[PDB]
Amino acid sequence: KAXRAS
Amino acid sequence: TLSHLVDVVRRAHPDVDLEGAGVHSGQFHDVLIARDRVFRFPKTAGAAAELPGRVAVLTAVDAVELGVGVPVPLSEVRDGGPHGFLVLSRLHGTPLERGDATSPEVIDVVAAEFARVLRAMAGADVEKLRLVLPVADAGRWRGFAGRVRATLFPLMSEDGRARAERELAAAVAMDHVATGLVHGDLGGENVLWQQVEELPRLTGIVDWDEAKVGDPAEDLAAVGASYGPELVERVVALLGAGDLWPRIRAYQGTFALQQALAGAEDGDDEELEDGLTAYRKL
Repeated sequence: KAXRAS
Repeated sequence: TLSHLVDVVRRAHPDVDLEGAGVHSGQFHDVLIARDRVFRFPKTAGAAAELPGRVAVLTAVDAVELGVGVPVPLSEVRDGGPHGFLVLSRLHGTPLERGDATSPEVIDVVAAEFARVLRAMAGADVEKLRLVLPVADAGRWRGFAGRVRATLFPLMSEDGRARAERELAAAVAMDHVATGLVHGDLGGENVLWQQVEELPRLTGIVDWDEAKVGDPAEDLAAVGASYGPELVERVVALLGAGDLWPRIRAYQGTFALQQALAGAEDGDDEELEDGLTAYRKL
C-alpha cells in the first residue's frame, strides 16, 4: 500500500 | 504453479535467468521479475483482461511524451500460460530518500524534475486520453465519504469521526477538474531516480494503476506527502500552480483514510491500523 493514493 | 510459469517463460524467452528472480503473487496475478523484464501471468480468465488494459494505459501514457521512462510492453499480449502473459520493461533507478531530495544543492533540480513531468502531464491531449483512461468522476469523493462512514467510523473515537468528517468534506467540496493526465499515486516509491553526472535525474515512473484524466493537484498532493512542503512549494512556484493549494490540501487530508479504507477492503490489518491511528486513542 500507503499515505500518498496508496 | 510457478514451475509451469518458469517453463512457459524459458520456452517463450530462453535467455532469462529466473534464479534470484523476484515473485509478486495475489489471487489475481503472478509476476516474475528479471534483470530487464517483468512477466505478468493472470490466474483467472477474467483477470486476463488486465493485460490489454495495462498495454492500453501504458501506450496512452507513453504517447503523452513525459520526458521520463514508463514501463514498455516488450511483447504483444500472448495467450500462452494459463490465461495469457505480458512482458514489460523493468525501469532502473531508486526512489529519492526524503533526506536526499531536500538538500540545498539538489532541491531545485528535484523540483524541476517533478515540474517538467507534471507540466507534460497537464499538457496531454485530454480528448485522446479520455478514450483510454478512467476520467475523474464528480461523485468520487461523495461515494468515498459514504464508504468511510459505513466501514471505518465505528472503529474511530468521536474526535476521530469529527476530524474524518472535515477531511472528507474538504474533498467532497472540490469542484470537478479533469484537464490532464494524473498518475493518481505519485509518492516517492513510484518515482525512480539515477545519479547522472553527480546530480539526481528522474528517469522512470512506475505503477500507473490509478492513472486517469483528472486534477493535477492530486499528483502534487502525493509529492507533498512523500517529500514535504519545502519541495512541493518549489514545484508549485515553477508550475505557477499557487491557485491549487486548497485542492492539494483537500487530497492530502484523505490519504490516511484512503489507506485505512483499502486495508479494510483488501483485508490488510497493518494498513487498516496505520491508516486509522490519527482517528482513535488505543
